[PDB]
Amino acid sequence: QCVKLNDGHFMPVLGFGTYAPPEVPRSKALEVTKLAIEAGFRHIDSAHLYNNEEQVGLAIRSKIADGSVKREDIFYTSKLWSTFHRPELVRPALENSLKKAQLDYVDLYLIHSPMSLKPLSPTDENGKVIFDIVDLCTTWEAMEKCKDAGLAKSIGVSNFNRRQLEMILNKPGLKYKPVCNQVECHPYFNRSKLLDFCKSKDIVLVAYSALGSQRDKRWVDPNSPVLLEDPVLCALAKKHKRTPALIALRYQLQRGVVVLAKSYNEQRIRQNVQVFEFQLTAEDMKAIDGLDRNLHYFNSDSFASHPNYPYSD
Ligand SMILES: NC(=O)c1ccc[n+]([C@@H]2O[C@H](COP(=O)([O-])OP(=O)(O)OC[C@H]3O[C@@H](n4cnc5c(N)ncnc54)[C@H](OP(=O)(O)O)[C@@H]3O)[C@@H](O)[C@H]2O)c1
Ligand SMILES: O=C(O)c1cccc(Oc2ccccc2)c1
Repeated sequence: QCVKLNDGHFMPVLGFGTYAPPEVPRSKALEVTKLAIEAGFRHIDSAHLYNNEEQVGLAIRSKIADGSVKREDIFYTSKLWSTFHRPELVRPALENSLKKAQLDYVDLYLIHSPMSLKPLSPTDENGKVIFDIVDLCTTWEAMEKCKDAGLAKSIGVSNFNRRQLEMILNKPGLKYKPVCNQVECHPYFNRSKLLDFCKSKDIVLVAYSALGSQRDKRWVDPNSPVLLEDPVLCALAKKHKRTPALIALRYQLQRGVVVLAKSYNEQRIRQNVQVFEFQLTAEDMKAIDGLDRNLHYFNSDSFASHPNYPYSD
């Protein structure tokens, strides 16, 4: 249930998404991350942005303390937020994440986004987001030093487009390739071409919003189609006697995509590990590939006007 990364470490192919909006109490992240670990998740996805690293790290330490897992059985990810791109800010941000979780290292540290912000959402007096210009090759060199230090076992990026990934791959004296690019990916935005490019470079694509996103009104149009109501996914859930969420997760695994799944619901957290219990046929995969429609749920002025907006290409 693992994939081997390009630096030789292993990443579990199903991960637990931990983000929940500020209206959910912080204590819920502790409880649901324990439940996820109990259910069998071994890859846990967090970030500075999520304001939950203390609770998530406590859930992991608690499951280590009670004998359920060892540290080495857990793959924990955190992410550099975009106000900390300046290379001198990278290691201190990572050390702050580690102190919050009370862990000695993360399994994976990512650049959360290429869209640099003034050193969470800095805004000018009108309401406009304040951007920054940073050479992300320098950010990347700071990430590589964090791996050399043992602060992160592996390092990768998120929300990069092909051009952005090439800039890092082509960097003079690159030491470590990104292990992964974590991006929005689901059957209405399946990233087929980006996935090919990643496979060609032995980089793993990690899908977020694989179940169609939380549809948070801050970034998602509530008029957008609801992925888990899709009629093809419904028809395939009835064929397999599973659920449309499980169809959408299994689709990713069969394409060689590592897939995240957030749920703060006890039943759905346990449901999602059923993804390993069945498989889809080629005609089933073809039907899901046919749903692709260039639909990114995160679709906001706060991204689309950024000079480094990943969806410009
Ligand atoms: N790198 C980035 O910029 C980025 C961006 C977005 C997401 N992420 C990561 O990816 C994680 C997952 O993405 P996401 O937060 O967009 O959510 P998601 O995984 O697409 O889930 C969307 C909704 O699906 C529901 N759900 C889960 N299992 C289900 C099931 N079996 N049946 C029916 N509904 C189900 C959940 O509601 P309930 O909680 O009510 O079950 C969740 O709110 C995030 O938590 C975060 O870790 C990263
Ligand atoms: O990481 C998340 O779960 C997450 C949750 C809320 C907002 C968000 O913002 C960005 C989304 C896409 C690109 C850059 C930033 C990310």
